[PDB]
Order: sequence, then structure tokens, then C-alpha cells
Amino acid sequence: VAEYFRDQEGQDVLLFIDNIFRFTQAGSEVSALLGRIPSAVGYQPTLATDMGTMQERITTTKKGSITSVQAIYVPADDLTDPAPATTFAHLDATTVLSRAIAELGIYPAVDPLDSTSRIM
Amino acid sequence: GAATGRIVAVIGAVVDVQFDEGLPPILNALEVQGRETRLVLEVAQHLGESTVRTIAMDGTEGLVRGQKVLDSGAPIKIPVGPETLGRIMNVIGEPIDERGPIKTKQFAAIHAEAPEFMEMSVEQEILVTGIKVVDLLAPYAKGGKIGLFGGAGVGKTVLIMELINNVAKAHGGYSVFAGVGERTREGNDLYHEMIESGVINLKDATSKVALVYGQMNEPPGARARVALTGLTVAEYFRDQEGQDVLLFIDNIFRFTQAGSEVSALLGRIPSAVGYQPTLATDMGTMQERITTTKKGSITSVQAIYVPADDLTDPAPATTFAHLDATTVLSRAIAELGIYPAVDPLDSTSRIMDPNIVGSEHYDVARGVQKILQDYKSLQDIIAILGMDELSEEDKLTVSRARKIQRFLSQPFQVAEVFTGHLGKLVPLKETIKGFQQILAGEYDHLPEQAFYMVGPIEEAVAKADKLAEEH
Amino acid sequence: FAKLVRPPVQIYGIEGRYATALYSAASKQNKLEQVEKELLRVAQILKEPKVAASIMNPYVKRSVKVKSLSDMTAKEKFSPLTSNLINLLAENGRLSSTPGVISAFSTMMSVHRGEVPCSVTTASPLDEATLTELKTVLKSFLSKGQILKLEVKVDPSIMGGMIVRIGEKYVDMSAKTKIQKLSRAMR
Amino acid sequence: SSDTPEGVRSGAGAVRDAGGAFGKKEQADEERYFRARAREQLAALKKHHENEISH
Amino acid sequence: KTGTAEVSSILEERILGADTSVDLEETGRVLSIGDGIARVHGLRNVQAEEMVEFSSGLKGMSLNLEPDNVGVVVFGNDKLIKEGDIVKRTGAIVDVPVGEELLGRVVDALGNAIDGKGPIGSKTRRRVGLKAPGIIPRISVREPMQTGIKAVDSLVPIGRGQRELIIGDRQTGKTSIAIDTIINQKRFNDGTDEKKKLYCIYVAIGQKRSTVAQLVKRLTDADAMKYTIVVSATASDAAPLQYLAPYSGCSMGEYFRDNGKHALIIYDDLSKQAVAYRQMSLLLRRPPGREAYPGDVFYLHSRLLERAAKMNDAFGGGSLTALPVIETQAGDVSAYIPTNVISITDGQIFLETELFYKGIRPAINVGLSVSRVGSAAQTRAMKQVAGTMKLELAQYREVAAFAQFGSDLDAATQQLLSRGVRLTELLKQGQYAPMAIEEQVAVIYAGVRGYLDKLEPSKITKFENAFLSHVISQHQALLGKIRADGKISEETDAKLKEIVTNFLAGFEA
Amino acid sequence: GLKAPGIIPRISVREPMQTGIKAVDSLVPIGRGQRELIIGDRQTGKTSIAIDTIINQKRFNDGTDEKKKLYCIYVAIGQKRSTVAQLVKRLTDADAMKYTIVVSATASDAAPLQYLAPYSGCSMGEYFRDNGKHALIIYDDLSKQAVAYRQMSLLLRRPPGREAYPGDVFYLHSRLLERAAKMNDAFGGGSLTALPVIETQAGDVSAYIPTNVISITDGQIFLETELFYKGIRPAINVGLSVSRVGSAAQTRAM
Ligand SMILES: Nc1ncnc2c1ncn2[C@@H]1O[C@H](COP(=O)(O)OP(=O)(O)OP(=O)(O)O)[C@@H](O)[C@H]1O
Ligand SMILES: Nc1ncnc2c1ncn2[C@@H]1O[C@H](COP(=O)(O)OP(=O)(O)OP(=O)(O)O)[C@@H](O)[C@H]1O
Ligand SMILES: Nc1ncnc2c1ncn2[C@@H]1O[C@H](COP(=O)(O)OP(=O)(O)O)[C@@H](O)[C@H]1O
Ligand SMILES: [Mg+2]
Ligand SMILES: [Mg+2]
Ligand SMILES: [Mg+2]
Repeated sequence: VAEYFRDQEGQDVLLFIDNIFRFTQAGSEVSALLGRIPSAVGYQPTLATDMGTMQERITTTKKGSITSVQAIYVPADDLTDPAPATTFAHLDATTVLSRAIAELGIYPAVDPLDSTSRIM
Repeated sequence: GAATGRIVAVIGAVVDVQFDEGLPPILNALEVQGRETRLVLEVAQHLGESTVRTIAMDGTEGLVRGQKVLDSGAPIKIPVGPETLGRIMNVIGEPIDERGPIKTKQFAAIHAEAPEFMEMSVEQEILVTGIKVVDLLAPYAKGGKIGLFGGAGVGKTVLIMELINNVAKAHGGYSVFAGVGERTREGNDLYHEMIESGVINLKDATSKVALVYGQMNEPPGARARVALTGLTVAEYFRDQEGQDVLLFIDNIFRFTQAGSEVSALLGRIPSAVGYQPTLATDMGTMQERITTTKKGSITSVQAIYVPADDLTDPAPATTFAHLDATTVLSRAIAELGIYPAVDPLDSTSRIMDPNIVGSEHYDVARGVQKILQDYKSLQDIIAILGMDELSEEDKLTVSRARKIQRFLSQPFQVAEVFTGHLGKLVPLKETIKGFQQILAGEYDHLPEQAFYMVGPIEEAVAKADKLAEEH
Repeated sequence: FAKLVRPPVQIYGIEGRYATALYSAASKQNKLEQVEKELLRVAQILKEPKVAASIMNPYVKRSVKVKSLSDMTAKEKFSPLTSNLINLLAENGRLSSTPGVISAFSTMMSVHRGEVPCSVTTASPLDEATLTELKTVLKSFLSKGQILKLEVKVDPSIMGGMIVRIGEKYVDMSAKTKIQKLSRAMR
Repeated sequence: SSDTPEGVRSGAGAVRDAGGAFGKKEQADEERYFRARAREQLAALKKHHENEISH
Repeated sequence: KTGTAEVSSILEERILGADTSVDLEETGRVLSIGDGIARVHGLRNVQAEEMVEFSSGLKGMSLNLEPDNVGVVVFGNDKLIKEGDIVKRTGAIVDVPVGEELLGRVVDALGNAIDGKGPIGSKTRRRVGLKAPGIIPRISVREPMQTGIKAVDSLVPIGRGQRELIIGDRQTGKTSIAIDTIINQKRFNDGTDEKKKLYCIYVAIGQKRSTVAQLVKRLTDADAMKYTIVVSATASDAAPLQYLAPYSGCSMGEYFRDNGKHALIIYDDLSKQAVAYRQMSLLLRRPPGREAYPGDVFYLHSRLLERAAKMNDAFGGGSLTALPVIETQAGDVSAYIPTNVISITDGQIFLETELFYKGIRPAINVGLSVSRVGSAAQTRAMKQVAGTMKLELAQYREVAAFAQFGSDLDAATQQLLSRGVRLTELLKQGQYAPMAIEEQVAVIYAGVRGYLDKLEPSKITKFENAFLSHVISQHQALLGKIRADGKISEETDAKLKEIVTNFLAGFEA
Repeated sequence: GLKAPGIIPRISVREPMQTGIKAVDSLVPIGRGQRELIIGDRQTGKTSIAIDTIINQKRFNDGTDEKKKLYCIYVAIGQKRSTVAQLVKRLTDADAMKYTIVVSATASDAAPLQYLAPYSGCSMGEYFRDNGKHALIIYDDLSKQAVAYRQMSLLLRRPPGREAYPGDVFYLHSRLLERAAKMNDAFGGGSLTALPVIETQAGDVSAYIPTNVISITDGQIFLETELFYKGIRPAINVGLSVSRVGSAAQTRAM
């Protein structure tokens, strides 16, 4: 749906996915109902290509572009887990919403020391 | 004889037979011909083209393919009755003590079903054994179910042979000891520890115990069915006669663990850490026949091996629901010399209740456990600040808590060959009174070495005078 | 289900499934000695550069290999229960293993009167006076109303004897007995 | 990794649960105190017992 | 590759002739039985998830439709099925009795009767496998659902039409948060109002039978088995009966949702359905995954725990609330099944066994518990006092290390150690004593306002019991002015000031 | 492959077995007929402990009474021949070899020959025990009779269990360590001690094959590394080296 407003109209699309872990977790369920032998910690062997063929269709072509904004869930506080490792290879930014900055009264609750951007 | 099958494939302890005429159902017994010993195979699966997949109950040496196999028409039929007392019996119901045969007039096939919802006695009681950790902190119940946890070498064959002394001699009803895969050395003591103590009489008919022994030198298909030969003799005394029974089983982890030794040879995909995929189903098929109905009662005491002191293992952690009372022995306590090793903050009963044990028993045992959890928050301070930095209130806590910890220890009567002390048996009314006073402050003026290995609190001041005279 | 007649070989694999379903079906109605004469005539029409061109071709159709053999199996000589069997193998996908079944049915039907022959393995061949004894003293063993058969294969590495195998018997008398003189060198 | 239920946490009285060189430095420190109070108390017993008889 | 139905007896008849003697469109013979899984030759017209009915009287359920046979799980023992036994069809997905003829009765997972009173008299049925409502037929939850526990109603509140996970280790008080949730409803369920009633269901999965028998006697004597259904697939059964048993109980509680009534269901526990499914998959040779669970095991607890809804005015105004129970193993909330069900539901209540022995019972951790809806699912008076209470019991947790060896601190830090240990003493509560809601607004009003700082901490749990018995009897007219109005007006906020201070004088004697 | 004797033909442990070590004989005594497990790491003393025991019975074997002797047996599994031909040297200057047997299956042997070795060595022990005398048997070691069962029974296409070990590694060791009996005096009264050695990785005792054999033996001797290097040699953890004392047949003066 997000490409008609890039290809057929030429605008600056946005796209929200909630969230990028349940896309990954559902690919491991399809791949294990067929019979494929799993990878490291339990995910599917095609984990980076399946994320590849979805995340490569979001670019800036000559007509328009697609931007994306995706929420991420980090399992067991493990930033080197196979699913957020593979998702971090595609990111160009981060945004962190933390519980403490809301207590100060500041809106939106954005942590300006732990939110990054690769094009900085 | 019917359906005289033939053997085709002996791979391990899993024999497959092929029947010409009559296929037998699941859970039967088969008789391999031409052997001087009795080898019994039990049917477990139906494969197609009239071949079944059995499991042997003995050694599979000397099994030549093409060998005939008879059929009895039922599951395994053991002897049962009143004349099975003071005897030791096999898994298929045979004598192993060389006294002659068992002459009974009633047989019971070992596969029965759990009694229904409308046959459930609901009443709770109390039971006094004599121990200051059982009777104070995790009290038993007349008809309940009792499990003894803990690792290897912490005191489970002693705590289960002391309760055989305490309860199972001053009891009117009967008892059964089923040995499910343990050391054959330890199955020679309890046969001789109870001939001199009158519980077994080898000449007359006034014995009060029955023994079932299949040990850890046995193939792992016969170490899964002495758990069921036990509670078939221990059910004729509850159902048929309207009596009261006691059930002693050591060890019940060898029933589960000997089902994981033939899982993949049967043809299943193994589950998590290596167990069979039918863990909580073959277990709960057995642990529902050990109940008290409205025709009788059963008080069951089962020893439960925890492998490698790992309580979150799936073989113990699925047994914590078939039990009323848990006594969990730790090892970090028995390394301090405290015996019985019983953990105070991990044992638990159902009847610890201010409406069954009374509101004086309850206020005591919820202050012993509250001062022992207050100890551990101070032990992390002592490791840095040292003992002579604490305040004067927190020093009073550690001294009473070490007085309580030493007072929970008690010399059993079966430690009269290990330690050389003399044995105690404390009544319940003194147990509550003794612990009530250490929390109050009425023994704050004694050394801790008085309280180690005594009985009542009046013996713990008769030691603090002998220490001061020999000074 | 029903019980079936036991074949006296009982082979296994994808052959002996179908090669016992044919033995049990034809032993009913006493169609046993007849059906081997019909299975040896499909055992010649299978090897044909138009028939074997599509009996093992994957890409023709799943369906047209069923009508093409059913028209073929009925018109020329025979319409017994084998016409259902060729229709049974072709309906399942086991047309590739069709020569395997008839080589499996032949060894199953042979033992109904046969011997599973011996194998004399000695040297360059012999005369009539020493062979017609071994074609008669090898009949004195069995004694069950039978007409024996035999194979011969020449091997010179056996230096000075003959080995023979009546079934799975193997009475060995040869120049292995040089290796049995290890006991002289074995203390 | 402690401000989350998924991130693991510790118990109370875990220093002596390990068995290191702080669990030993504390198991022995308690015996070097409560062995010397055991003969302040022990000496006073003869007098205390007498005192009970007195009053 | 050989194929399952390629045995020597199936091929043997097809060489003889056509199969006219058996029809195979409706009845199919059994190829091979083992460990509660059958293989059936025939049955060409069987729908997926259809009950079959074996020759020996048992039942079945069709799960694997395969190109030569069908694999069907067996209810009951397996010593009755054999090889060569005709199977037939019923013609439908499994269905269960449903009505109001269930109330006060005890049923198993197929709707039969076990308490021995008599057969159920309902005139309706329902399929167990139906779907949730959509995005449209719901509305946001606004109804209080009261438990009677001062912690659960004031710190982690539940509403009607919400999932709330009771998670915690063994021997912690799990089965007892959800047994005075039931007993508390007798206040409303005997009166005259209709949109405050509730009809509870208890599902017992894999427990032993004589813990259920100790629960029909706990609830009869407290007089709450005239609106409670008990569904009981216990441990001695077969494995699919424990698989259906929360679907069988979530269709019994949807008739009360489609008709403008309300209900509440308690799965106890959902960590034994997931092991009962896993036994069934790995004998059907479905491919494993992490911890040998099949791939579709998030699909077990997602299609079940989304049938709990709050419908709207154009569909009846019903509700269904679900409290699922999950047992962890030594605080490990990062295993496979405890991480599915935390992601699905709307909050968890976390009970620890360290707090159970330090004298805090019910043994609730407040820091590791949450409800996602929260302050909208509360009455307007409990919202008023807990907004000052949840904050001040949160400031105590940051300074909770200083309390062990502390007297040389600041007077502000010595205050948070003071006020925070009075509010902890209020939240203690004895077993089988649910409280009315406006009574809890009396007790919590005493602590958080300042009328307990001048007392001793073993005299807090005495003062609360003496403050309640004075205000029930001699002030019953003011515990019905909150139960009707809802909000504490200033005309009541000035009247409770003249009760607590005029009782704090004549107490300490 | 013979069978262990049951409950009737045993008796309790009356006699002592002297090792000559002073940390063993005083603090962790070992009766005759008791399975005692020497466990520890590599290069800590597990072989030397069980070879001072072979040497120390020299004084009883040239004596006069036939009931104080102790005939010994050493089973070498998975060891190179430049250790077993060197241990026969240490056992022949002290003339220790005139009363022992050495059953040897080296690391060069076929994997069904390292599996069969303790079941063959234990069956020469039961010539003594089933005729009157007293034997002793050392398995050096039993972590190399397990990887000869894992390999031999993977190539027979048997499905792996944990760490690819088969289903019945517990049944492999248990049907071995129960022949170590102590018969009653109406059969002959003979005994058969056993001293299984177990090598563990990084001093961790909670592994799969250690815990399956801790719970078959009556007592243990925990050999460590920080005892060996600080200076306590033989490096026996006398705190943890528990022992079901064997009816306390230490001796009267000790
Ligand atoms: N609020 C409370 N006050 C006092 N005792 C309590 C309280 N809650 C629970 N208990 C005690 O806890 C014990 C066990 O609790 P319960 O069995 O209900 O918890 P559980 O975690 O569900 O245990 P399991 O999971 O084994 O069923 C009971 O004997 C009961 O006396
Ligand atoms: N009583 C002792 N005092 C001091 N050192 C000793 C003693 N006994 C043995 N050692 C030394 O310790 C080292 C290891 O001993 P040993 O070879 O018995 O260990 P091991 O664990 O059996 O070796 P491996 O791991 O190869 O089996 C040897 O160098 C030996 O010389
Ligand atoms: N009174 C006692 N309390 C604690 N332990 C004892 C006592 N008496 C002896 N022991 C020792 O504790 C050990 C416990 O082992 P045991 O209970 O026999 O087997 P298990 O390994 O099944 O616990 C025994 O070997 C014994 O030496
Ligand atoms: Mg034991
Ligand atoms: Mg419960
Ligand atoms: Mg060595």
C-alpha cells in the first residue's frame, strides 16, 4: 500500500510496524512448520535474507521514497540476541522512551543521551 | 495359550513380536518360551501387519529370532492379601528371600484406574512423629502425602528409616516398603534392622510390613514397574479390608528416570532435557492411585532424589503437586553439622493453618521462619563490616538465630552407630514451649554449645552446667 | 483386516511388500503355478524402447501411464489378478521398481519346490566320475522330496581344496590351513 | 540489566550461597566472635546458678 | 520412503478386486495404535478437527489429514483400541453443553457430570472452536472488578474484559489470590442489582483430584457454589482432555457474554495445557522447536486468551475476564512459555517466596507487577487514595537499603523509612477474608493521611482490626454513602477526620 | 555379563582395608566390600593414590594368615602403552606384581575393546570373591568406558540422548558396580572392594557422567588442585570426603 504513494504518486511515505520482533518470531514459526532445521538460539536459517527482502524495499528511488519507523523489543535484556542483532544491521537511528523523563514533566519522553543517529 | 507369536527384532531391551492369529491389547504380559528363568514382556504398541512392540523385564541375552511367545490374557498378576506380610517380593510377584512361595488366594493385576471424584475423603488431621522440624514447621497429616527431597548424601535413607522406627511400630495399621532401584547393600540393612526390632517375625504370623525390592542392578524396564507392584499391595489393605496403611517408597525418581532409558528405542522424539515426552502423564497415572478414599486411608512417605541438587529439574518439579507435605533437605546445612538437614525456609505443609494446629503452634512456627530470614540479610553485612561493627540489637538477632538453628538439630536413634550420642523423641507440647522461650529471651545467658544435639529445653541447661564445672 | 498365507522366504523392503501381497492374493483360488507363467510374459514386454520409454519417464502424466498399461495388459493374453496389480503399482508411483518385484516374486515362488543352490568353488573343472557323486552325495543331506540345483565358480587363490555352501552352511576345506599354522608361532 | 523483570536479579543472603572467599571470610569471622562470648557466659554460670538459689 | 498405509494387508485386497465390502467414505479401519495416537485407513470425508468415535466406545479428534491415512488422538485409555477396529463419524466439530443449568454443578471438559447430583438439564450447545469478536464489537473497559485484597485492588487493579496473569514460583499463594476473587462476589450476587453481578468459572488442568475436592468444600462453606462452575481435567486423564479444557470453559463463559451478563474465568494453570499439547505433537511427529515445543504453541494461547472481551451496547453489553495462572521455575520469566503469555496478556501479578517468609502475606511483589489498563478500571474513591499510596510506597523502595544499619541519616530519609513501613503493614491480610470496597477505603485512608505515624509497627496490624469493627457497627450509615455515591465528597472527607482522631485517642489501652 | 547377587547372600562390612595413606586411614576410612570413588581432575593424584594401595599390601601377602591378604587388579582403559609399561616397572622393583593382574585396553584398541574391559576385569575379581578370598579392583578410568559406548552405539544407528550419550549409560555403570559385594559367612565370606577413578572437566562435579556414579558408591575422596599446589599432597579435601563408614571398621587404636 505504501508504494502507490511513492511509485504512482511520488510522495514521502511513512510506515509504522508494531513491532519488528513479532515479524521475526512469526517467520520462525512458518519455517518450523515446514521442517527446516533451526539456526542459532532457535530462529530460522533464513533470518537475514527474510529481513533483507522486506527491508530492502524501503529506499529513496527517483520518483519518491518510503521512510520507516519500527518498534523493537529486546528479549531478556540481551542486545546481542540473534533477532535484535540482525535488525540493528539495518537501522539508521534509534529512539528511546524511558520512564524517568516522564517524571520530570517533559513531553515527549525522549532520552537525549541514549538516542543515536548514524548520519550524525 | 493364545496367539503364540514369534520374535523378530531384539534391539537393546525392546523386543518386537509377530502374531499369527490373535493380537493382544496394550498393557499385557507375554511369556518367552525355552528359558530356564521367567522372562515377561509387556505389550506397548501396535505396529501394523500384526507385530507389537514389547519391553522385557529381565536380561535379553540368548534371544534367538523366531522364538515362540505365549499370552496370558491380562496384565501382570501378582499375589496379594494378608499372607504377604514379612516377605520380600519381585516385580512380577515372586519370592526373592528364599523362604518358599507366597500362598495367597487372591491376585491383583497391577493396572487399575484412579478412583473418581465422588470417592474423596476431605478431612485433615495432624500426625506427630517426634522431630522438631517436621512437627513444628511442616506437620504431617493422617492420610496425607509426604515427599522427602534433597540431593545425594544429605540424609534421606536415615530420615526415612527413623520414621519407620517412630511411626511404624506404634501403629495399628500396616506398612509397605517398595524399593524402586537403590543400593542392594541398603536393602540388606532394613531387612535385618527389622528382624531384631520385632516388625518382622520369621516363625509366626504377626509381622507388620511387606517389602518390594527391584534394585539398580536391574534392566530399566523392570525399574519402572516396582513402583506399581508397591501400591497394589498397599491398596488391598485400604480398599478390600477397611484398614489404614502406610506407604514407604525409596526411590521414586527411578520410576521416571527408567522411562527415559527406553524412550527413543521405542520410537519417540525426545522432549526437553532428555526425558520422554510422556513425563507428566505416566507419573500422574500412578500418583492418583495413592489417595485416601472413603473406604480407607493411606499415609504415603516417598523419597525423591533431586539430580545434581537441581530442584528446577523436570523430574522433581512435576512431583511437587502430587504431595501434601514437602520436607526439603539441603546440603549447605548438613555441612555445618546440623542433623536432620531439613531446610526451614523451604519445607511447607497444607495444614499449617490457624484452624487445625491451633493459634499457638501457628504463631511460633511463623516466628522461627521469620528470624531465620532475618539472619541472611545480616550475613551479607558481616562479610564486609565484620562482627564487631554491628549494633546491639542486630547482635541479639544472630545469637538467638544461631541458638534456634542449633536447637532444630536433634540426635536420631539411628545415629547411635554414627555419632555415639543417645537418641531423643520429643513430644509436641514440649516442642512448642521450648522454641517459644528462645524467642522471648529466657535463655539469652547460655553458650550455644548447650543447644547442639539435645531433646527438650530442660536438657539444654543440664549441659551448660557441665560445661561450667569442667572449665 | 484378515490373515494371509505365509510366504516361505519373507523378504523385506519395497519389493517384499508388493511381492507378498501378490503371493497371498494368488494363493487364494489356487492361482499360484499359473501366475508365474504370466509374470514371465510381462517380464519381456517391459524391456522395450517404447514401453520402457514411458514406464520410467516422470514427465508424461500421472494419469496416462495408467490407461496405457491397462489397455496393454488385458488385450494380448491375460486378464487375471495381475491386471489389477500393474494397475496398483502404476496408481501409486512404484513403476520404477517393477523389475524388482518379479525378481522378488521369483525367489519367493522358487522355494516352494527349490533348494537355494550350493556353490562349489575349487579349480579347473573335473570329470564325470567325481562330479556325479557330488551331485548325489549332496542330495543325501537334505532328504525332503526335492530336485537339487547348483552353481560353479573357479578360483585359484584357494590352492588345494573346495568350499561349498548348502544354504548357509559353509564346510570349508582349502588352503586356509596355512593361516591356522599361526599356533606354531604363537607360543 | 536490572531495571526489568526479564533482566536477572539477586536474592538475599547470596554471598554465602556462592562459596567464594567472602563466604569463607564470613563463616570464620562468626566463629571468632561467638567462641569468646562462650567463655564470658560460661564463667558466669556458677555465680548465676548460686544467685537463683539466693533469690 | 514407504508410506504409512502401504502395509501388506491394504495392498492385498486391491489385487483381489474392488472395495465394495467396506465403503471407506464413512468408516475406516485402524492401521496402528500406540501411546494415545491412532492411524486409520479410510475415512475420506472427515473434516479437520472433527470428532470420531471408535469401536470400543471411546471418542477421538482428527488432527492429521494425510494422503493415505488419518491420525486421530484418543480420549481415555489405549488398552481398548486395537488393530482392525472400525471407526465412524459423528459429523461435527466437538460441542459442549452450555446454559445456566451448570451453575453449582461440577463438570469435566466434555460437559459431563461428576459430582453425582444428576445429569445437566441444558437445552443449548456450542462449538468449542469459535472465534473472537472483531475490532468493532468491543469497547474500552470501564467496569471495576473487585477482589477484596488491599494490594490487588489498590496497586494492580483489574477491570472487566481484561487478562491478568498470576505468575510466580511454587508454593507462593497463587491458587489463593483466585479463590477469594470468587468469594468476594457474594456481596453483589445476592442483592437486587443486575449489572453488578458476576458468575465465576474455575478450570483445573492437571491438578490432583483431592485438591479439587478440597475446593468444592472451601466454596460450599463460604457459600459461593451457587454461581460457580468447576471444570476439571485432572492429572489421571488422557492428554487431549487437558488440551480442550480451557476451550471447553471459555465457551461456557461466552453465553454469559452474549446476553448482557458478566463472567470471570480462572485457568489453573496454563503451564500444563502447553505441556499436554507438546506430548500430542511430538507423537504425531510434528517438527519441534525451542524446548521441544511445536511451532504453533503461541497459536494455542493467543486464540484462547483473546476471546475475553468487553462487548458494547448494540451486542448486549456482556463481558468476560480471564485470570490465567503460570508457574515459573526459580524466578526465570525468560523461558519459552512464560514469555509467550507475558506478551499476550494485559499485565502480571508477581508473587515471591522471599516475601512470604519475611512476614508479608499475600506475598505480592509490587515492583515487578503491572496492570496495563490500571487507573481507569478503578472506582472514583480507590483512585483518590492510591495515587498518594503507590507513589509513596515507591519512594520507600529506593531507600530500602539504608534501613539495615541506619541512624546517622537525614531526617527526610528517616521519614521514608518510617511512613513506608506503616503502609506495608496495612497491606497484610489473612486467608479467606475478602473485604468490601468502601471498607478498604477506610483503612487506607488512615495510613496515607498521617494517622499512624505515632504508633509501633506491631501495633499497626492490631489497630486496623479494631478500627474496622468500630466502623462497621457504629457507623454502618457511612459505609453505604460510599457504596452508593462512589466518590468521597468533602462532606465525607471531613467526617472521617472526626472518626479516626476520635478513635486514636481511646485505643492504646 | 553375569549378575550381581541380591539381598540374602550379603552381610555388612566387618573388616578394614588399609591404604597406608595417613589422610585416608584416619579420617576417611574404607571398609572391605565398599565402593569408594576417587574423583578429581587430571594430574592431581588419582593414579598414585591407587598405586600406594597396591604396594602397601605387600606386608600382609608374605605373612601367615590367609584372611588378611588382599589380591589386586588394575584395569587400564584409554591409556597409552608408555604409561602401562612404566607402571609395571614401579610395581616390580617393590615386587608388587607377584600378586596382581593387569587387564589392559589401550587407546589404540578398537572401541568395542575399551567397552568390554571393566566387565572382563570385574569377572576375574569374582573368582576370588565367589571362592573365599578378598579382591580389589581399580577402573582407571570410567570416563573412557563411556565414550567407547557413545561411539560404538552411534554407528549402529541408535538415537542419541544427552551429549550424544545413549539412554542407558546409567545402566552401563550400575550393572558393574553392584557385583562389589561382601558375602555372608555361609557362602565363603569373601569381599570385593572397588575403586573407580573418574576424571572431571575443570573440577565441576555436576556433569552428566560424574553425578550418575556419585550416587552408586558409598563414599568418595574428593581430590582437588588448590590443595595439591598449596602443599597438601595427597590433595584430599578432608572436609568433603564423606564416607558411609562401613560399620566403622577403622580399628580400635586408631
Ligand atoms: N494471605 C495468606 N496468609 C497466610 N497464608 C497464606 C496466604 N496465602 C497463602 N497462604 C498459605 O500458602 C499455602 C499454599 O498456598 P497455595 O497452595 O494457595 O499457593 P500456590 O502457589 O498455588 O501453591 P501450588 O502452586 O503448589 O498450588 C497454604 O497452605 C496457605 O496456608
Ligand atoms: N603423594 C604425592 N606427593 C607429591 N606428588 C605426587 C604424589 N603422588 C603423585 N604425585 C605427582 O603428581 C603428578 C600426577 O599424579 P598422577 O599421575 O597419579 O595423576 P593423574 O591425575 O592420575 O594423571 P592423569 O591425569 O594422567 O591420569 C605426578 O607427577 C606425580 O609425580
Ligand atoms: N544423624 C545423621 N544425620 C545426618 N547424616 C548422618 C547421620 N548419621 C549418619 N549420617 C551420614 O550421612 C549420610 C547420609 O547418606 P544416606 O542418607 O545413607 O543416603 P542418601 O544419599 O540417600 O542421602 C550417611 O552416609 C551417614 O554417614
Ligand atoms: Mg539413599
Ligand atoms: Mg495451586
Ligand atoms: Mg590417572
